[PDB]
Amino acid sequence: SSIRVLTTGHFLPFNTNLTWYLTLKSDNPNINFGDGVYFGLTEKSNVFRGWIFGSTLDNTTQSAVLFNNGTHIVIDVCNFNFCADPMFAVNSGQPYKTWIYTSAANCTYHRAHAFFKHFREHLFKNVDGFLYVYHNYEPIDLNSGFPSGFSVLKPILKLPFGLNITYVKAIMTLFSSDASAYFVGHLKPLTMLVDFDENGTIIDAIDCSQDPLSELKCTT
Amino acid sequence: KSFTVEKGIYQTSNFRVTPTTEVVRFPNITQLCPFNEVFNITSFPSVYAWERMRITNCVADYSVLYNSSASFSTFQCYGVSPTKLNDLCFSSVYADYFVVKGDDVRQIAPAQTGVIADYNYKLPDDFTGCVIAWNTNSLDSSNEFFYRRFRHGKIKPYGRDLSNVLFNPSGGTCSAEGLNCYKPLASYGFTQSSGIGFQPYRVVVLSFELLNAPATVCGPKQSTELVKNKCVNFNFNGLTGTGVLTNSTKKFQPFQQFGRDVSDFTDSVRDPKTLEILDIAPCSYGGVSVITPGTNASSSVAVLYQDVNCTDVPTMLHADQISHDWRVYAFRNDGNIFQTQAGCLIGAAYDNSSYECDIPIGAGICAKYTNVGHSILAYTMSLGDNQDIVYSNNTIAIPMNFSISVTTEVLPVSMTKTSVDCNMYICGDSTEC
Amino acid sequence: DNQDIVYSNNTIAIPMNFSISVTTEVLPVSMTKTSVDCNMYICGDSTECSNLLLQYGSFCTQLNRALAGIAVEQDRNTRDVFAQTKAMYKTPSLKDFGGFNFSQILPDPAKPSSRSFIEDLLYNKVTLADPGFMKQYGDCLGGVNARDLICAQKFNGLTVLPPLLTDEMIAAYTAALISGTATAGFTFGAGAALQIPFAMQMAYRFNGIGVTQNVLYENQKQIANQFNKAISQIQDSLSTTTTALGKLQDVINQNAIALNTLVKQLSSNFGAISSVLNDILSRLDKVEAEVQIDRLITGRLQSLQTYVTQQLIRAAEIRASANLAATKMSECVLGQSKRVDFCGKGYHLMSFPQAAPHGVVFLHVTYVPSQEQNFTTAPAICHEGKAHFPREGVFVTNGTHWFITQRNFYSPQPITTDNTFVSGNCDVVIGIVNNTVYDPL
Amino acid sequence: GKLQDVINQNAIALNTLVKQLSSNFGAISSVLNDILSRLDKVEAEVQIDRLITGRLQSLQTYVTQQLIRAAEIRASANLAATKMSECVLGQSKRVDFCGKGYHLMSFPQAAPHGVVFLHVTYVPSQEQNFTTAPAICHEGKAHFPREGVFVTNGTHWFITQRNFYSPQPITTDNTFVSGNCDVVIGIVNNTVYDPL
Amino acid sequence: GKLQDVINQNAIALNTLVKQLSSNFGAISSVLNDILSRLDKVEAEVQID
Ligand SMILES: *[C@@H]1O[C@H](CO)[C@@H](O[C@@H]2O[C@H](CO)[C@@H](O[C@@H]3O[C@H](CO)[C@@H](O)[C@H](O[C@H]4O[C@H](CO)[C@@H](O)[C@H](O)[C@@H]4O)[C@@H]3O)[C@H](O)[C@H]2NC(C)=O)[C@H](O)[C@H]1NC(C)=O
Ligand SMILES: *[C@@H]1O[C@H](CO)[C@@H](O[C@@H]2O[C@H](CO)[C@@H](O)[C@H](O)[C@H]2NC(C)=O)[C@H](O)[C@H]1NC(C)=O
Ligand SMILES: *[C@@H]1O[C@H](CO)[C@@H](O[C@@H]2O[C@H](CO)[C@@H](O)[C@H](O)[C@H]2NC(C)=O)[C@H](O)[C@H]1NC(C)=O
Ligand SMILES: CCCCC/C=C\C/C=C/CCCCCCCC(=O)O
Ligand SMILES: *[C@@H]1O[C@H](CO)[C@@H](O)[C@H](O)[C@H]1NC(C)=O
Ligand SMILES: *[C@@H]1O[C@H](CO)[C@@H](O)[C@H](O)[C@H]1NC(C)=O
Ligand SMILES: *[C@@H]1O[C@H](CO)[C@@H](O)[C@H](O)[C@H]1NC(C)=O
Ligand SMILES: *[C@@H]1O[C@H](CO)[C@@H](O)[C@H](O)[C@H]1NC(C)=O
Ligand SMILES: *[C@@H]1O[C@H](CO)[C@@H](O)[C@H](O)[C@H]1NC(C)=O
Ligand SMILES: *[C@@H]1O[C@H](CO)[C@@H](O)[C@H](O)[C@H]1NC(C)=O
Ligand SMILES: *[C@@H]1O[C@H](CO)[C@@H](O)[C@H](O)[C@H]1NC(C)=O
Ligand SMILES: *[C@@H]1O[C@H](CO)[C@@H](O)[C@H](O)[C@H]1NC(C)=O
Ligand SMILES: *[C@@H]1O[C@H](CO)[C@@H](O)[C@H](O)[C@H]1NC(C)=O
Ligand SMILES: *[C@@H]1O[C@H](CO)[C@@H](O)[C@H](O)[C@H]1NC(C)=O
Ligand SMILES: *[C@@H]1O[C@H](CO)[C@@H](O)[C@H](O)[C@H]1NC(C)=O
Repeated sequence: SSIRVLTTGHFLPFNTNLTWYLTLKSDNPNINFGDGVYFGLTEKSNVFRGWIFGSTLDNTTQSAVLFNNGTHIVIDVCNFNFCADPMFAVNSGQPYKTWIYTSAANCTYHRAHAFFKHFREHLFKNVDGFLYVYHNYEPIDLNSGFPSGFSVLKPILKLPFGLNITYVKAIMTLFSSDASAYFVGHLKPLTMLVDFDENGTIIDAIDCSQDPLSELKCTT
Repeated sequence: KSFTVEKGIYQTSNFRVTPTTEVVRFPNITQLCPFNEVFNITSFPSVYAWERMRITNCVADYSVLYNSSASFSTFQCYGVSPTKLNDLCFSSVYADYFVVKGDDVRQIAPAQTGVIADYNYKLPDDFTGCVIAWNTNSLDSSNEFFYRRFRHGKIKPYGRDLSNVLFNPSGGTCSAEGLNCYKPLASYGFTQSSGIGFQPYRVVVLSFELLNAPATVCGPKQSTELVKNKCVNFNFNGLTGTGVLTNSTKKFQPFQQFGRDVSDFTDSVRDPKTLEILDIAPCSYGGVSVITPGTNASSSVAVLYQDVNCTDVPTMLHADQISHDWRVYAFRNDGNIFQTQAGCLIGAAYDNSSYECDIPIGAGICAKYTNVGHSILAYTMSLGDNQDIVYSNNTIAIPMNFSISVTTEVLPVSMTKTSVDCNMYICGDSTEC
Repeated sequence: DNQDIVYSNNTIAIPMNFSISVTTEVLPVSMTKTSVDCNMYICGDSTECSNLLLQYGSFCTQLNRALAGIAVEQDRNTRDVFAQTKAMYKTPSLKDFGGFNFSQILPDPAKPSSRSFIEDLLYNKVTLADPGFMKQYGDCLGGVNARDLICAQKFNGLTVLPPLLTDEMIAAYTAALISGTATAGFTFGAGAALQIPFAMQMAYRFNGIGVTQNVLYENQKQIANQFNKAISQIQDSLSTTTTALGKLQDVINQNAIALNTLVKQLSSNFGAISSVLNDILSRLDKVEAEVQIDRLITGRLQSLQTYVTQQLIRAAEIRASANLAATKMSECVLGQSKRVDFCGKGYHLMSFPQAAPHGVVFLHVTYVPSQEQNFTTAPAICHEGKAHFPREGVFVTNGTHWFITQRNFYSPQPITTDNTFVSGNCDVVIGIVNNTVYDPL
Repeated sequence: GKLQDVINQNAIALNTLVKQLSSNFGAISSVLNDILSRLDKVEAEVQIDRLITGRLQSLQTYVTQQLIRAAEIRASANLAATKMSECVLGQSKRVDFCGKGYHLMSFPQAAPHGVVFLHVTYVPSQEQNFTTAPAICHEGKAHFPREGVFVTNGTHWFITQRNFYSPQPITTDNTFVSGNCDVVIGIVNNTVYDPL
Repeated sequence: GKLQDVINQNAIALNTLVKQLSSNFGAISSVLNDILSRLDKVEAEVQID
């Protein structure tokens, strides 16, 4: 509380370029997993949910799935046999069938919970045989490309599996009877300077090595 | 560091001590930790397919292992002493268990090489935890156990792979077993009476995180009723120290347990056995100075305290935990205790007259050893003598005589010159250094 | 800015008027005195650390000796500067001495604060970092004063000692100096006090410049009004400017940030596993903890030694400044100096000291001429075969007549047998003109 | 006390440099021969290095303090040199620079690591009050003293120096005339001697 | 001699500062490359400190 410290780690650089992916009402590439990825999504009808982690995305190598079913958060690390497109089908406003994998065996993990108007953020990191997930939430305007501002993410869960994670994927939803977008960044090793309020809240942060003024503030 | 002091005022360094009561606060956990479920499960996996389990809501009382029939050939702990495992609290504890060859027990250590350390099971260089192993030749010598022998790289410090694809030593996948195409999984040869480096061993590896998160597994320590507004030596989840504890108004998120200030000192804490934030402060405070009129003249002294109010002194000068020679200085029956602008002077009498300064105390107060029998007397410094001169606009003063005066002024000019030999000081009669 | 003066070789410039100016010069005198306890900094609520510091306590004795010497010198400096009078002269009831208004540099009998108004304006322009020397233990745990700089400074064994002389004693010293200067001249700076009227004292001060006694006696009202206007002007300039007292604020800021850096340098590891002595002792045995505690002990001893060295250097600089201030007070308040630009810019007449926190402020009263005018000059004047030379001043001409006058003021006088002396015959000096000389018959 | 102080700190620092030779500095002993009598080459070359660095730091602190004290002594020597130049080989008009009163002479004496100046000065005494005037006019013209003051006898008027009492008659010299005695406050009416 | 003396002192101090980088201070070597190239993280941290 009420202090200015500086730390070194893997952070998203300020004023960096993301990638625009859209769900068309008329995509899920194998995004690389480096030192960590940042996921930010804008939705209105809860269309985007779920991720797939792995290296080969076949039945010769274990893979991890983490998704929402509309009533449960099913996460399990098994040897999956993923087909062409992981999907989610809803009929007349209610869910009736999920199409996310075909076969799964030799499976060593399982967990379950009970569960443009909004903006959702998710940051993933994988160090020392763990998977770190960070979450933040704020409502945004009716129509915008990327919501500009400043937000701080909070951890939710820490998953203990030792897996070779080099690629990530996305799980979509199509109506069987709207459109959305998500943005993906890439973490980099940088040095940051932060300040705390009289409470335990982070209010501002400066990315050094961006421009000479922030480098001067990093030195000072 | 002398037996005879000179006249003046000095600073002291708090040679007293506070032998107060102890408090101990540990979480409300009574379930015994499953030591039997881990060490007596009679089904351990292969090293290439090791599995991990979590430990929560435990009491780590390993002395019950003396009640069983388990003897460990290897028990080595890294980053912590084995004698301090009964007093600490751990936040996240994971146990990894498998079966190893017996000559590869030495490879379960940080910064190792071999088949197991490269392809099967690795540990990070900065590893905190303990490694336990024992021989199970009478149980695991009639079962199939495997290990990975061929790989195209080295695994992560915490990672496993269960792939069973065919290995080609230079290229992709051969997809046809034969020449230059081998199965990467080799089988341990576990036969009866094969030696001692070829008999199966059961290995368990524990990992802890210390004093950085709320803790769920602790040692067998009995708690104590919490006290407040007195400085005590405490123990909160394995965090020791001494000081007063007071109520605090900071509420933080439930993934935080401790609180550090600028100097990295523990100032704010949560509590076990209840949920309440507390502030800790040291109970050593204030400046103490002593005044003595020499040693051969007398043995009595006067003590002043810079930052106490001299009407409610003994709250900071508690005379119960110290000697009677300090009880006579904490409170005085007669008027030998009074408050000055520099603090609270005890043991000296105040005077309304003003003289020249003898022993400077501060803020215009001086002291001296006087006959008014003999005692320490404090007084206000006098700048000089008044003259009450008057102004006349038609009168001048003119001297009518003169005198010749001789005055002395002494100035230093030079100082002693000294040469220093580097060796014969750091060394001398020693050619090794 | 360029001026582009020219050499005339035959004409001279002589002022026709003069003005009175009051200037300001600020010098630091003393700095804050601190004391450091090795325990509660390298150790604290830890018996093992003290038992390991018992072999290092000699360095602590060295540091304490250095800091005590610094504090003794700091107490000596202000007594050397301010305690110059032999007696405490009472303030006169009348603040007017021949039209000179002394009421803004002396305390008033209404007793607001027992110090001068300009001295009051010198305060409340720089700010002390610690408002008051009393900080009780209850004030450090009241629940409102959490995360305080001075309170966290105190918990680590770093205290600040008060000066021996309070502000009222310094104000009384300066008031005694000013009240002894006005009613007794500068004669009380060497021997006993000799009373003299203020107008005659100002005539004496003007005689030490090169101007005759009369110039005050026909222009007393103008000089008094110029002095009062200068005093009001420097009061207004001091009130409406917050960047002229930077040295004392600089001293306060350097001391505060040095103590803050010493406090915040306690978070380094110095090659150990942690910077807190409690967590290492609770997870390590004795043999490793001794080494990892000795590393921290050496690091914290080094960080204390660096601060003591910086304090010694700053004390040396402050001692030099205090020596300069004491010499200036002795040479310009208790007398009149002839060294140029030592006290003011023009010709020095008086000086008045005003008390400032950790320093002193001098108000130098100077004499400056103006209203220049060119005049044709000659080196010598001869009327007989003999040649006359001026005893003092120069020869100037009206264009029809010749006079003699002072260099610093235009006062034409007839050339008589006095104010001139004769040596030689007028056939060797270049520029000798022929003019008559008045002779008293 | 200054010269004794100069001797005392130079003795004290040198004595303190020998007390700091009995520190372990994180080693097993402060005696170097006991380290090599119990350990091999490794684990004794480690423990010798910390002792070496500690003793080097102990030397460096002494050198730094000697440098600072030498700077102070240099400043004092400069003051002594300019005082010897200005007060022994001449007369000073600077107030309170050499002595207390009006400076007349100075004599130097040697001292161990120092110099002692004996300042011979002049001081006035036996004060007396006199009624004074700024100017004396007898005709319309006003007269002012060239030096000194215009004090009175009670019946007569004289002129005398400020630092000594020596009354003299008011004549044409020691006096200059400027203006009329109608604007100067404090004008008194008295005669002035004229050598005829 | 005074101006040349202060110039020589300012040169000599900077030349002495750059010559002190060859000391080991009780470590394996005065170069950081071979320390990291020969040791693991735990001991190299001690030597680097
Ligand atoms: C996690 O999984 C990823 C994805 O599979 C994996 O990355 C892969 O690593 C392998 C092995 O290094 C790479 O295969 C290499 O590819 C080229 C030829 O295409 C060559 O550089 C290599 O050939 C070597 O083969 C032998 C290896 O010792 C040598 O004898 C020989 O001389 C060659 O050097 C090699 O076949 C593959 O390209 C990557 N794939 C990707 C997509 O990057 C990664 O290693 C896994 N992580 C862990 C920690 O296991
Ligand atoms: C140590 O182990 C023995 C068994 O080896 C335990 O004794 C059993 O305790 C249970 C629980 O009270 C009884 O129901 C059994 O009859 C006991 N005997 C056997 C043979 O199982 C004993 O409790 C353990 N603990 C201690 C502290 O001695
Ligand atoms: C000296 O200067 C002051 C300031 O200009 C003159 O004015 C006085 O100011 C004080 C301030 O406290 C008031 O109390 C007085 O009432 C003011 N006096 C008048 C007449 O207004 C002051 O008059 C001057 N002194 C003399 C003797 O002339
Ligand atoms: C004949 C030697 C030629 C020179 C080799 C020198 C350096 C390279 C590596 C040397 C280490 C020796 C082999 C260690 C194998 C470990 C296998 C195990 O742990 O089971
Ligand atoms: C693994 O995937 C391949 C490729 O689709 C398929 O032929 C094979 O049957 C799968 N094996 C199992 C056990 O599902
Ligand atoms: C993997 O799954 C197959 C198919 O169900 C099964 O036969 C085999 O025993 C499993 N192996 C392991 C190691 O779990
Ligand atoms: C800090 O917390 C308090 C108490 O909950 C809250 O009122 C306040 O808004 C927060 N922020 C600041 C800046 O004080
Ligand atoms: C495991 O439990 C059984 C049944 O109580 C007992 O006989 C055996 O000794 C135990 N094994 C160990 C290693 O304690
Ligand atoms: C000193 O003076 C104070 C203030 O008037 C008074 O209270 C006190 O009794 C005096 N002390 C003596 C010993 O006369
Ligand atoms: C001056 O003082 C001396 C020494 O006491 C004395 O002998 C002499 O008479 C005095 N002179 C006068 C004029 O008072
Ligand atoms: C000198 O200056 C003053 C102030 O401006 C003015 O009143 C006066 O007349 C001037 N005197 C002469 C002789 O010019
Ligand atoms: C000086 O010159 C002026 C003209 O500037 C003239 O009137 C006057 O008579 C001259 N002499 C004197 C003595 O003023
Ligand atoms: C004096 O000198 C002036 C200037 O040259 C000249 O006119 C005049 O005749 C001289 N007088 C005599 C008596 O030579
Ligand atoms: C001073 O006045 C007195 C009294 O009239 C007189 O006797 C004496 O001669 C005068 N002069 C001196 C120099 O004392
Ligand atoms: C001498 O001066 C006094 C005082 O002003 C005055 O009363 C008197 O008339 C003057 N005498 C003459 C002769 O003017």
